[PDB]
Formats: sequence, structure tokens, C-alpha cells
Amino acid sequence: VAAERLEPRVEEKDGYWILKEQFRKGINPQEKVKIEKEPMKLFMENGIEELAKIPIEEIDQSKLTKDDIDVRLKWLGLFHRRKNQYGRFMMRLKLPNGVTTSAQTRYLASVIRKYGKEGCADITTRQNWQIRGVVLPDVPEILKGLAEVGLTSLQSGMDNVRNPVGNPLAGIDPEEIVDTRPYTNLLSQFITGNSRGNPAVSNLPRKWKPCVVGSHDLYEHPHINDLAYMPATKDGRFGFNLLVGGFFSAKRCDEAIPLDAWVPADDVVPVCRAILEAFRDLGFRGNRQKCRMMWLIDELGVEGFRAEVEKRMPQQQLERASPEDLVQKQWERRDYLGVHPQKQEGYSFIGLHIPVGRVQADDMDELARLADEYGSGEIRLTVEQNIIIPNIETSKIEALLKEPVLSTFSPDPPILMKGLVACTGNQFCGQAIIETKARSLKITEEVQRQVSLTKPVRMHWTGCPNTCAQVQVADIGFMGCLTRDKNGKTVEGADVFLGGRIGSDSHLGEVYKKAVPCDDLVPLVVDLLVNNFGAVPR
Ligand code: SRM
Ligand code: SF4
Ligand SMILES: O=N[O-]
Ligand SMILES: [Cl-]
Ligand SMILES: [Cl-]
Ligand SMILES: [K+]
Repeated sequence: VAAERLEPRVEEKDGYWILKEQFRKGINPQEKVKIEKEPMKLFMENGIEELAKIPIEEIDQSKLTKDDIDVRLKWLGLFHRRKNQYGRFMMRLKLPNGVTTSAQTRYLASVIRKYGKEGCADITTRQNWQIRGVVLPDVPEILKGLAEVGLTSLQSGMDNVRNPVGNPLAGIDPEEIVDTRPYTNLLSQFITGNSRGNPAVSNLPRKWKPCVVGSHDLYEHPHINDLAYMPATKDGRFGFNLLVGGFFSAKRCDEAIPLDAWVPADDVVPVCRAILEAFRDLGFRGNRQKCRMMWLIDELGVEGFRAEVEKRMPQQQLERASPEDLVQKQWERRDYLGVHPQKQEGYSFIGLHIPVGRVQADDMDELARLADEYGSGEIRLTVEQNIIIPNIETSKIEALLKEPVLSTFSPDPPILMKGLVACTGNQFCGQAIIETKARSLKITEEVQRQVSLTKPVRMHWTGCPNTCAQVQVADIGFMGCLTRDKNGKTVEGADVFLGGRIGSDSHLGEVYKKAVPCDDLVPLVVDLLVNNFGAVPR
């Protein structure tokens, strides 16, 4: 690799970071959008105010403004549902470590309630909230309301740092390694510039996902993150070994690899900055399918990339990885659903199953009420699109278990539901090939009616090859496709994946059977469970 290759490709200009003229040749259309107008201006210069006043039919008549609503607004966490819900926007937060409050939950509920049949909310596979039904004229008021309850939606889509994932049991688990909340909080504050916006990290070549590990269970899925902080002592000091480049895409899935670097705990933000700066400065900006950070690591080599991180550290020093970390390989991932004692004596947390992560406004109000009446007003989201309500006096549990809402959001659902994960799918997502959420519930219900089991089999349903529901981590994964019935008629189908493992001995699953009609999945899955996971016919 030439020294020429290491020339930073972006420069700061008027508070924003833009591609240098000499590196603009051959860029993808999204890069052209970012050059034509800096997306962060919609927030940081209040461009949203004037944009929100223009009727959508008029917005659609010019490239600049159509790109505003279809692309640039994703820097404000707003996602136009052009194909499947025209004129309406999904909105996605920053929610480091999945931690929310009853006040925030009620606020989000009040927004979606306004939109009636066009509104609902979802828990995401990055332990985050999404809301639906948002109309453009309401955006300025929603941004204000979010700020008032201590939320931001900044930089949650497109070429930005995505939600920082942590340990859902942070601070409450007797068995935790390190409380991940301070670190995920610090990362979120850094990424979003304390909710004001941080242009230094908003013009990446592509999305980029961080997590901080605090559990032996590895609830955080470090193996699939662009940066994962693995807790580790080095030379008598607490810090993190760093894994880099993990990602999924339609083209390629790759597990994170060691950077061969360790940082003391206080260097979490400096190293996140250094890595993001290296990626921003040096990343390829052509074919979008070759823009994720792992591709830069492949081009430079891990040592080449490491040197670029090192040069961007304060005092330009980066220690080598510590030989061992604090994560025990001897571990069985713990089921967090149900009632469990906290490390604080006299207190319990409860894990509640949220069927395919979908909630309506009334459901959100009920969950917020439970958190206030029984806990401390806190609600935690998980990457299996479930919830935990922590900080419940254990003496209140008998009463809690009698709450009617717990029949819908159960602390002890059937075992197959506990592990069921499904992406948005074609109810709202324009990329989706099939319907996912309703289908996956119906199929899982019919399968569990036929078999009993004891192994916690994890089933993931994703609507297209983008694999937002991570089918490659599943015991049994289902990827949307169109296929053919016995009469050659078009029907919805799934490619079925097997082999995904999580925790310390992680592994990426692969396609086992292509193009199975959805209507034929029940018998296939019943047999797989009996034949491979010890399930017993009922
Ligand atoms: C909501 C969520 C799935 C869910 O039901 O939980 C989701 C939904 C979408 N993802 Fe994703 N992704 C979600 C996690 C994922 C993950 C899983 C993860 O982060 O662990 C991945 C695979 C892991 C990865 O990227 O490394 C995933 C891979 C993608 C990709 C393909 C990435 C690539 O490099 O090719 C796209 C398309 C793209 O960016 O080009 C995408 C794009 C999309 C969009 C924004 C596409 C669009 O505008 O319609 C989806 C919005 C649909 C909607 O209305 O909800 N989504 N997306 C997740 C939101 C996470 C969050 O809170 O930030
Ligand atoms: S996997 Fe495909 S269908 Fe599902 S939310 Fe992601 S982009 Fe949409
Ligand atoms: O929107 N998930 O990259
Ligand atoms: Cl996006
Ligand atoms: Cl769309
Ligand atoms: K769930």
C-alpha cells in the first residue's frame, strides 16, 4: 500500500466534513447527495423548519428536496416509507444500552397515538425504539418534545454511528463484568455531540455499529459489530481489548477481528474517535457494497489499519491487546425473561416477552405504568426485541404477576417465543420481499403447538438479504424470498439458515434450504426441531 493511499480524503469546511475535490470521481449516488447539501444542516442550521412547510407532492418535484426527505432526513433519524407508507416517516432514536424511562415511553406513545392506524412502535435488534406514522409538518415539534424528555434521534440512519449496544443487565446483574452504561452513554454523547450534532463523525463512507461488552453471556453480540469493546485487564489495569469490522450485508457477512489493541477504560471515547476518523479519512466511497469498514481493513491489512488508528490517538500511542480478557469461555447464556434477583438485596428485575417487538400506544402506556408502580420508572430494551423492568422490590412481585398486561407481554412465554426475532418486513419496509412479523408469530405458534422442547432455540426472521434480523446468528433463520407453489404460482417463501451460534463460541449460520414456500414451513421446522434440537412431538 502506497503512502498516497493514506492521504485523508475529507476536510473540515465551515464546521462540516466534506470529500476533497480530488477524491470525488467515481463515488456512489449517496456520496453525491452528501456533497450537494450537508445533511446535518437540516438539524444544526434548522433547515427542517422550512422543509417541513412544503407539501410532499411539491417536495417530490425537485431532486434537492426529494433527496432531503428520502436521504438527508436519516441524519435526523427520519426514514420516509415511500413505497409502503407514502408521506409517513419512521423515526429511530439513539438509546445507548437500551435504557428508557416511563416519561420517554409515554411521550413516544403520545406521538404514535396521534397517527391512529398509521402509528405503532417497535423494539429493534439494536435495543432501540422506532416509532411510525410521523408526518413531515409535525417534525419540528417532535424534535422539541424528544429533547424535553431527554431523547435524541440524531445520526441513527445512513452513514452514521448506529445505536451503541450494551449489557441489558448492566448495573443490576450479580454476574456482570463491568457496568456498560457509562461507556455506551459516553459514546452516544460523543457521536451526537451531546444532542447538538457531531459533524466530525456524520460523513462516514457507510453505517458503523459499536458495542461495549459487560456480560459473560455476550448479550451485546461483539462478533458482529464494527467496533466491540471486550473487557480485559492489562498490566494490572482495567480496560478493553478491541475487535473491529464485524458486519452483515447482502454481499458478505464477516465476524469482527482483533485490532490487536487494548485501551484503558478512560480511553473508550478517544479510540472510538480515532477509528471513526481513520474510516472517515480513508474509506472507499464507490460501490456501496464495498464501503463497510471491514473492506478498508482488508485493503490496508489489519496492521496497516491499526497504524492509522494509532496515529489518531492522543500522544499517538495504542497498546497491544492483552493476552486474555475477562469474558469466561465457560458460560451458558442466561435466559433473562421472568423474575430474577438483582445484585441489590431485596430487588428483582422482570424480563417481559414482546411478541416480535411490536407495541401500540396503549401497550406503551401500560409498560410505563408498570415501570412506575413496580420499578423505578426505567424500562430496558433488548436486542431480542424484549423488555426488562429493573429495580422492583421483590415483595411486589406477587402483585405484579397478576397484572392483566402480563398475559400479553409475558414473563414466561413458550420457549420458542422467547427467542423469536423478526425485522420490520413488508408491512412498512420498502426493501422487504415478504411480510415477517405477523407470519413469524403464526408459524411459531403452530410449530409450538406440535412440539415441546427444553433447548432455547433462537429463530430469526428477516424480510430481505440486508438481514437486519441477523439470520446468520440464529439456530434457525428465515430470509424472505419469492418462490413457487406446486402450480407455479408466485408465493412468499424463505431461505432457511442453520448453524448460527452466539456467545463466546460464535459462528455464522448459512443457507440450508432455498426457497421454501412460507405455507410449507411448519412441517419443515417441526422436523428440524425434533431431529436437531431434541424437541418431542406433543
Ligand atoms: C429496525 C431494524 C430491524 C428490526 O426490526 O429490528 C432495521 C431496519 C432497517 N434497516 Fe437495518 N435494521 C436494524 C438492524 C440492522 C442490523 C442488525 C444489527 O445492527 O445488529 C443489520 C445487519 C448488521 C450490520 O449492518 O452489520 C442491518 C442491516 C441493514 C442493511 C445492510 C447493511 C449493509 O452494509 O449492506 C441495510 C441497507 C443499507 O444500509 O444499505 C439496512 C437498512 C434498513 C432500513 C433503514 C431500510 C429502510 O430505509 O427501509 C430499515 C427500516 C425498516 C423500518 O421501517 O423499520 N439495514 N440492520 C434495526 C434497527 C436497528 C437500530 O435501532 O439502529
Ligand atoms: S432485513 Fe430487509 S425487510 Fe427487514 S427491515 Fe431490513 S431492509 Fe427491511
Ligand atoms: O437500519 N439498519 O442498518
Ligand atoms: Cl439508512
Ligand atoms: Cl421505501
Ligand atoms: K421479542
